[PDB]
Amino acid sequence: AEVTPADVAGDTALSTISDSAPADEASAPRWRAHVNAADERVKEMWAYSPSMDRNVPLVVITADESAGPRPVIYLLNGGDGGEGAANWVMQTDVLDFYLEKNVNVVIPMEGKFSYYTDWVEENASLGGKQMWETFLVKELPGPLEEKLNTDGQRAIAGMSMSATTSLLFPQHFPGFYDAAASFSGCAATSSLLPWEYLKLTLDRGNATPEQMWGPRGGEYNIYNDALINSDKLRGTELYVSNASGLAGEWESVLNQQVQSIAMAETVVTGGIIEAATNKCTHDLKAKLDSAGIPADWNLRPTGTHSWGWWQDDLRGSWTTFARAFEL
Ligand SMILES: OC[C@H]1O[C@H](O[C@H]2O[C@H](CO)[C@@H](O)[C@H](O)[C@H]2O)[C@H](O)[C@@H](O)[C@@H]1O
Ligand SMILES: *[C@@H](O)[C@H](CCCCC)[C@H](O)CCCCC
Ligand SMILES: [Cl-]
Ligand SMILES: [Cl-]
Ligand SMILES: [Cl-]
Ligand SMILES: [Cl-]
Repeated sequence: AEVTPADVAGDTALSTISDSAPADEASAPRWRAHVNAADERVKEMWAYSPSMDRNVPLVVITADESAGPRPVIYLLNGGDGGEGAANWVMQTDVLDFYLEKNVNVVIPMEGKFSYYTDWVEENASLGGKQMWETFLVKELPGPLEEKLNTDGQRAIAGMSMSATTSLLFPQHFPGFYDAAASFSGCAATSSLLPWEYLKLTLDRGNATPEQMWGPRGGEYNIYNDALINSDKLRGTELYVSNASGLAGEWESVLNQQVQSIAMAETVVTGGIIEAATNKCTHDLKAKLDSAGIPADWNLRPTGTHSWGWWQDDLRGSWTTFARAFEL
């Protein structure tokens, strides 16, 4: 990319990267065993965020030295944030897949129910002050890309809640990202229905969308509406997809009365989630097509599980990334 970390960081106090977890860590994260069993190129790093006063864990797939400096992909988890079991590391072969591609991949393992944005208000249930856009865009790239010896190219990818984030970041900082991948989300956030979809994610973290982006339709909410500001994506290589499934983000790939009742619910909820995302994606495509902004589209049918589609999204988005990075 032509825009450097220092170009977007400006005044911002930068992150400090450590190769070891804080000594005050009480218990080992669930994902640590997965890192420890993967190739030596998969590393656990920790980035201190000055704005949040938080140590953020990162699962990093490092490139080999056979071709020198390589690009970096910032891959975001959904609502889980990497703080539970419903994430890239624990539900997909993300580590093995990218190891073979020879590319740097950085997966933050904190940020549950945050939309990876800068929140207007604090929320103790989510760690207090949330400044994930400042962290991911301004605090982290400079020191981390230096440590990884990247070639100066970068991409942002997100799924579900962070499939809004991966469209907002390149719009907020045009030219910073070479590519952006949005894996099954809703670009719109200020319209009636899209605002209510923010509540599905935020209710799980004891939060409201007003704490995050202020009043619906307000200045900051519109700034964070990726459908309204879709034209600002021009210049970025894009990959937009669908992870339509019955068993969603919560599900990994007793009596027959309760086994059939619970199964009836996933078909219904997965169906409402699929329908909601399908329209959001259709509106974005119509808006980008009308503006002459090209994207790689992976609109898929209803699958058995959403995580099966999300693992397939790592493959699908590789065509966008290989093209944007000239690999
Ligand atoms: O779709 C908009 C509404 O989404 C949430 O509520 C729905 O989902 C809950 C959990 O499955 C149900 O209990 C509830 O009946 C649904 O309406 C959100 O909590 C609402 O505020 C939104 O209007
Ligand atoms: C992620 O696809 C999804 C929210 C997408 C926005 C369109 C509805 C999430 O799984 C659904 C809510 C489950 C609780 C986190
Ligand atoms: Cl250290
Ligand atoms: Cl901490
Ligand atoms: Cl494969
Ligand atoms: Cl609070």
